[PDB]
Amino acid sequence: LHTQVGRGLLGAVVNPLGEVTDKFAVTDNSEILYRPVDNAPPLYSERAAIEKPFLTGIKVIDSLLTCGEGQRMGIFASAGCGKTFLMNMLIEHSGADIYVIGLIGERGREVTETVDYLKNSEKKSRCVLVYATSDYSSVDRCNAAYIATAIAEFFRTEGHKVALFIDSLTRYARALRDVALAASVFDSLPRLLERPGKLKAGGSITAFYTVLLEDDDFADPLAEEVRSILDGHIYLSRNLAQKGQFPAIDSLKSISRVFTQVVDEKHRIMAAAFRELLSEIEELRTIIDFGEYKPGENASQDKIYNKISVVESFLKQDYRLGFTYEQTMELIGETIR
Repeated sequence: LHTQVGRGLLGAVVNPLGEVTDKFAVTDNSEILYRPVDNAPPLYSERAAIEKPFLTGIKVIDSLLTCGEGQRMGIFASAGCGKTFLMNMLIEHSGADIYVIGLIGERGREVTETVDYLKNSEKKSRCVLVYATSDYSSVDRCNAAYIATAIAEFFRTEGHKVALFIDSLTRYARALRDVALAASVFDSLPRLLERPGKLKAGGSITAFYTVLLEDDDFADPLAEEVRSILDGHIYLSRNLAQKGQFPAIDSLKSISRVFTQVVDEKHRIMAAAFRELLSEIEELRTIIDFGEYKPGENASQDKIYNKISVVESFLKQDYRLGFTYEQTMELIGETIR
């Protein structure tokens, strides 16, 4: 019912029972307090409208899928699509005050991977990790997502800009199913997913939920439902990954529904002009695969063809590099000229 919260948890790895099991960092603060894990969602009059962008340092996100402070974003991907590396980039290149990571994973390796990453991360002293392996019960796996959320909710009350990561919603929903077997999956899923947001009287929780996909990016009832509740979704396509494009974000099938609210007019114009260029490039790729493209026949197709290298270089991003908003808008400008 209750877990420990506070700045004393910064740098600590917390198990599904609320105790500190490991540390990836030591902090100056020893503040430890207790709040209930089943907190009520914010009332509608207590939430602030999402108007400020949540900068991620990833070019394709910040330019075409701009997140907002208080937004809940879904990340849809199959295995081997760089989901974890995109998570690391969001932690490493964004500018949040505090990062709270909740692993509803399976094997102890996956937990140690993030612990080893955090131990060499620059955001080390601002991160809290909550984990739940496959060895833990279905109740403990569910409580992990709740403990991580309650920890994030305290830092928001203190006024901090918090970024919450739940990996994954799929395994949380599975554990939540077996919970009800003993007695939307109940639904108890929207309760967890409507707790983030920016509060008028405090800070914000910008939440990223991962949803696992099967095969050719197949969205089972799990993925379609979650897609409807959140304020947008980033989708990592398996085919962009095998082509060597990282991050494997298919921007044409991804969206941030608060995009028009968090960027100005000149940004919106550039983003629309670039998305049209992406649509033109995909229309040429299928013409090329059909053997119907020969240079010099269509001046419009030739102009689009010579833009592929410029567009591909903008989309790709080394996971160790982060870009400012101004750099992104400057790069997106040179691409559509």
